[PDB]
Amino acid sequence: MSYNYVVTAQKPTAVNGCVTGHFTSAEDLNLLIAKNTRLEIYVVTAEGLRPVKEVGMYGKIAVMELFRPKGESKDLLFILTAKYNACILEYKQSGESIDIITRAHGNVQDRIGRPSETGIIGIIDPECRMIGLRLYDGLFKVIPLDRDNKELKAFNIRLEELHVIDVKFLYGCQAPTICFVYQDPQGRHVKTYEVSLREKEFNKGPWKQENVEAEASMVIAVPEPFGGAIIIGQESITYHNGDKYLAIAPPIIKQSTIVCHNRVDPNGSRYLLGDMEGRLFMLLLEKEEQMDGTVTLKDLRVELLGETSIAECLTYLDNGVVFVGSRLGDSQLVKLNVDSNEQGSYVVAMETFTNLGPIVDMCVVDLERQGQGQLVTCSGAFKEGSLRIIRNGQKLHIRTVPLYESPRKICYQEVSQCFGVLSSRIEVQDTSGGTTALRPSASTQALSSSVSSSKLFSSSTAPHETSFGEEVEVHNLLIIDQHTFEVLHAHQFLQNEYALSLVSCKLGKDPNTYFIVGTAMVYPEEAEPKQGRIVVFQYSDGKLQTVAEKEVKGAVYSMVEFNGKLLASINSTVRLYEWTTEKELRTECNHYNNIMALYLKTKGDFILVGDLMRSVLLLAYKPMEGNFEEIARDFNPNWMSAVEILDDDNFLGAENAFNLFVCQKDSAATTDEERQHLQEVGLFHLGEFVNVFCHGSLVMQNLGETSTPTQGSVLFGTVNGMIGLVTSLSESWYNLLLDMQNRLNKVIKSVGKIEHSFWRSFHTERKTEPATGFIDGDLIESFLDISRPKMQEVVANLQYDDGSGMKREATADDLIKVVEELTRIH
Amino acid sequence: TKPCWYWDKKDLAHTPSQLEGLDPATEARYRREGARFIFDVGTRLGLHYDTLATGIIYFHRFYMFHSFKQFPRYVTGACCLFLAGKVEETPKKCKDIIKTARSLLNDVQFGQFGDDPKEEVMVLERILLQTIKFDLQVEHPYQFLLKYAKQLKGDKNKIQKLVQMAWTFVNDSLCTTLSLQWEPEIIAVAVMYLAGRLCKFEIQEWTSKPMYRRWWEQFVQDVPVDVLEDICHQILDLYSQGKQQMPH
Amino acid sequence: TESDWGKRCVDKFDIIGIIGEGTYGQVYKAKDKDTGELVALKKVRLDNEKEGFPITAIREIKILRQLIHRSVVNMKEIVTDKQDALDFKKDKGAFYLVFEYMDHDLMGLLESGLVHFSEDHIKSFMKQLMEGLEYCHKKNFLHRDIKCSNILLNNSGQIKLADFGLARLYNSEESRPYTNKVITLWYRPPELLLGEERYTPAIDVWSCGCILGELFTKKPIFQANLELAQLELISRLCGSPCPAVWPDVIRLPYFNTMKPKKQYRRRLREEFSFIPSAALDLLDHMLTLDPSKRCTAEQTLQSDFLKDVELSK
Ligand SMILES: CC[C@H](CO)Nc1nc(NCCCc2cccc(C)c2)c2ncn(C(C)C)c2n1
Repeated sequence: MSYNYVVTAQKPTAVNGCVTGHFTSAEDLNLLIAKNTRLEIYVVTAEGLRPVKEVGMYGKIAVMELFRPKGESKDLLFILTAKYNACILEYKQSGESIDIITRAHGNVQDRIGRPSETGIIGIIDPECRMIGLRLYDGLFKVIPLDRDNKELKAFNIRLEELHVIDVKFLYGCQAPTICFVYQDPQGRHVKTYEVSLREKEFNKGPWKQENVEAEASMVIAVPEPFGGAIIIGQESITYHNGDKYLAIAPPIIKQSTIVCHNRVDPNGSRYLLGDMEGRLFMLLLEKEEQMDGTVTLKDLRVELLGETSIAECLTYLDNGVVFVGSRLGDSQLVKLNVDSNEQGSYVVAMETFTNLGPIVDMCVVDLERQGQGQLVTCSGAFKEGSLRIIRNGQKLHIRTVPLYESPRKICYQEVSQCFGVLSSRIEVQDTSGGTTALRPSASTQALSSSVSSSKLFSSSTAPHETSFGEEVEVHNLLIIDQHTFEVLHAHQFLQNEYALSLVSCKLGKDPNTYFIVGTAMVYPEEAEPKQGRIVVFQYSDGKLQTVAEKEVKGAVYSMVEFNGKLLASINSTVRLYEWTTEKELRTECNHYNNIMALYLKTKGDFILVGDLMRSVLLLAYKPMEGNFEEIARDFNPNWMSAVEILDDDNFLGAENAFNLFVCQKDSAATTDEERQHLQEVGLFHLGEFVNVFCHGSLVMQNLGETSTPTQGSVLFGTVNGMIGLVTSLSESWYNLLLDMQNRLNKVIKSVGKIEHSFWRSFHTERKTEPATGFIDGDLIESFLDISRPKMQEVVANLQYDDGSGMKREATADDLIKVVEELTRIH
Repeated sequence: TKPCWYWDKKDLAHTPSQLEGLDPATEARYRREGARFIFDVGTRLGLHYDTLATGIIYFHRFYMFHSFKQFPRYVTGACCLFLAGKVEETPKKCKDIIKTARSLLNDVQFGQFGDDPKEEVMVLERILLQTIKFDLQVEHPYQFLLKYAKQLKGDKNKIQKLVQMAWTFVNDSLCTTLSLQWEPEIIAVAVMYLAGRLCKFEIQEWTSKPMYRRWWEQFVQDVPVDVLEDICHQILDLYSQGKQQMPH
Repeated sequence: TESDWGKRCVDKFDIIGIIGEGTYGQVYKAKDKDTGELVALKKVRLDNEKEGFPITAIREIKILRQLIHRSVVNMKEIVTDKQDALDFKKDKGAFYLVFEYMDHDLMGLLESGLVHFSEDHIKSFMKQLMEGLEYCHKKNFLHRDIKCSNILLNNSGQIKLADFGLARLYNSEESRPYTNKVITLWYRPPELLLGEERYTPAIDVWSCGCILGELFTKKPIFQANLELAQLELISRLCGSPCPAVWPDVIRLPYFNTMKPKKQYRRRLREEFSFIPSAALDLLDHMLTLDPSKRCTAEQTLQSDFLKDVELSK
């Protein structure tokens, strides 16, 4: 068996959602911000947001909504986790003591269901009679909000329309009414139903179906003054309410898909819309007076306000202050002004909230020779893409290097006192037949530049037609100085060539230090790339020189330096090249038993291969023979997101289901069959998407070693910005900390009353296994935050093993010491 | 695709056994003894009739590729029955086959098994499996005797007499090379043809074509009477040479 | 000739890697040196020799050489490790069963989460599988273990059934001793859970039905660890075994022994209301409790769902 420890170094930084209401008091305006697994509660003031409370939940936050049922003084909070843990929460403050009350809770998972394409949707009735949940195709689940439903029991109504795009509870109906956009073979349509709690079924809805834009995306419920719904698409915005129908199709929105919306005015006259290129629009509802005294909708208007960070969620807050919640960039506070500035913008940025964003790749480097080490991350996407220098202080000091284009891979080349960074920028097919970039970015603002002239794929004789307006990726290798982070050089790869892998190393007897890039020729027609390059560059005296190119018959997804040889994975094949005295790559040997060789790592003569399915494989280079040998494979099927080697026998993996697992050589050796079975000895539900594993630690080594129970250090980056750390334990230290977790889980009160053991259980749609071989360090480090009575309660009746005192009864203080040393690893 | 498992009578004078100096009578005797050994051993163990036959068929096939002077017959027989049990889903532990073989063989005969009877048997399986070319599935005259008899209608007692008399002839033909000469379907017909001649029964009348004198042709196309008569002659020789007479 | 099995040497294949851990040995992927054809070699180890050549392998060799259908995995030949000459006893080398190489297994496609099945894909899948089951069942061979792991799929969309080990003949007129505990718990029929040792060819239909529901949810339908917990999940959906729907349930060994929590009512149609009706009718019939009322393979092919599918497309 194996024993490992996993802690968070940086909590999730990306806003997954944001809603505002009156949660902490009936009087204050609150902004609730939801980062993955983390809930931040702020109070809106004219000066700014005042933080008041932050809690963690043992679950990924999928639904977050505020509702005030009749009889309550203040808003309550509904949350549904991605594992289908539902709960209703209340803020209660007894003077200084702030606590989150679990008013109702339960798990709403169905034994039989098909998870929907557009993900979990949760909506609440305007009268707060029921909670609507769309969890499975063809089913609508209703949690009725009656005082007695403390377990959140619910029933399913059969839904004829299997492929639902979006649904909202409509305002202004005699009965609870839902409005949804659905897709069937005839296109997309907007339809309504009424929900009957008494009959527990749908009844015919208030207004007829209308077939809508093919790419209709969002349903906006319109307040009672107007009523009805607005349907936002790629080209058109439409309002449907009974017989009334309006359609505005302004060309400005066609340019970029609109993804988020929020209500500025409770009357619904003003709405906010944002798009993927980061623009912010105002959607205006023009109202017409009636002879009856009634108010009808006259027309819709769209006005461009300015540019924000690419936003997942928007909330209007107060005055002109809007909170921009971004998962692809920094979240922001912006001010909307009545008068535009001299550039024509009505938007002025106030504050910038740091988001490490998607961490596509990262490396650890000792820039200042301090011995500590610093973390340089490829963070963000599109214009929000940037490099982030992250270093320990307790609070992490983070310098931001905007790139304004998508960074892909980073590697450090000390000889050249600079970084190599692969990047991709979006250009659009223009009337010239070429392409035009939307915004200047790193690859265009380099000091000196070059472009590949390779004739390898010029043969052509196969067509690829272009239509004006279509996006393309242009990939570049960026040379960036390690002190100034000035873009010294930019190399643009071939048309339709993607840069997938990057390394910095010397090869063979060649003393020159090279940048080597592995590429793929990506044409929309091909399921799998069938052409590719390995390119050897040299950065010398401010210019990048192409040294050698090797044509391959696939995509070079991953490369790694291997004892002076170049180890590269081309589709299924894993290949070892030698670097000749003629400065050319020569193939030595191959391994072909792979579906897709996405990830590679090495240690000595051993190689760990990560696969699209079939998880990880331990290869070995056999120098006596000049070829590879399969040592052991993990037969259990998994979809890998990143892999790392812990030691000569233990191997770490990351799944696309947000799970971490560890495999070990079976070290039985009785039969060859046992040797070739990597046995999963560690299973852990992380809750984040791990893109990159990287050996190192950000802690300052005082250059004198002081012992820590943990041994080894692997850092990892995630899509939501989390930076975590994995380390190994001795059997004894694991059992002590494991035993203590079980004690801590009985003592600590969870938000939503979510069992910790459940949360960390390995989970795919098909499997759920209990965690094993992993210590949830974030639980362990919470011992230092529980009240003294609880500290002693946790440590009651404790012993120990493998020590000077063979069994050691613990004092609360004894453990306080052990945990505090554990907090020093990050 | 599939191998051919049938030789001509004339070809049998060139078995390895013949060419190592064994005369035709001796190979025939060895064949009957090995077959009756498989038959008797499996019967003591309670085995289905197909399992016995399958073992016997493997055994007869084996000594078309090997010599009786280099591969002892009772060891071979035991191995055949062992594999036959696994093929036909009537399996037995090798030790039990040895136990029964020792009960039935004298001290000289059991000498063929050497110092370690089980090992000598288990070792042959590799050779047997290669010799039979891994064509494990085998059909036997029994199933066709019943498939064909089911389409004969008339005097219940006369048809039952034919079937049992013929069934006896099938058991006896396992002691011969007929298993190697003609497909099992012909054997089933041949035994029906013979029983009919011995019981003075005219099988034609019970067929759906009562004036088709050549009744077999509705069961087995393209079988000359010559073949059925040759088979009959070979089955009867065993009865004439032994003290045993036609069952009737 | 092509029929002289057991003599060709495994030298003729370049071993590419280990595709899987097998029952009677490990399974490897390989390229034929002469033709360049990718094959899969199943190792048969008799070095243990506890009972010699394994029976599980003997079943797969006896049956798969007789069965030739598009949807049944083809055994191409049997090859051996280098055989030392002049010591027929000393050789302990292993034999290898050569099969065609199938790109993926359904379980792996599903476990990795990499596939999406539209209604038409499920039609093409089931039509091939059940047509193959009809071929095997018409030949009176029962593929007692049917799971996702045993259904192999090429990128071409061809489905082929595999691992015909644990498969035996069934006399239609009579019944003999049978093993009873013969399918994986997730895909086991209720009859075998209650201990029937005279299993019908319908044991396989239940498994293929479990798969049919699995293909519409991407999750197995009956997931339990213990035989009782399994009967309970089946009963929550199909109703509790009782003479009202399964007269002979009382003749089965453990009917009194293994009662579910309640005498549930059948909800199959309700919990699967999202499935197309053509399919739901097929599922409802395939997952019938009584082995005698459970549809046959031929009947599934003569269903509104699978009858009019063109396998050319
Ligand atoms: C019982 C063992 C496995 C379980 O799936 N069965 C299995 N699987 C096959 N291929 C699917 C997986 C291919 C694969 C696996 C691992 C790594 C990589 C790169 C690829 C297969 N092809 C042919 N056969 C014949 C022998 C019946 C097969 N039998």
